[PDB]
Amino acid sequence: GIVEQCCTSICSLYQLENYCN
Amino acid sequence: FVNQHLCGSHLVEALYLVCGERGFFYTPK
Repeated sequence: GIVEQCCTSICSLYQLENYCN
Repeated sequence: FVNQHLCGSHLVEALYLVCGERGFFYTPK
């Protein structure tokens, strides 16, 4: 989930926007 | 700001800035 994608690896805008409502 | 390791308050801050008025869900599970 988001921690694996953005904290323990380098985040991306593409990935962050997957968590917008 | 988005292309780096973002944890805890740093990750929530990035979600807040990117998602704007849509808001977001933060699911660290």
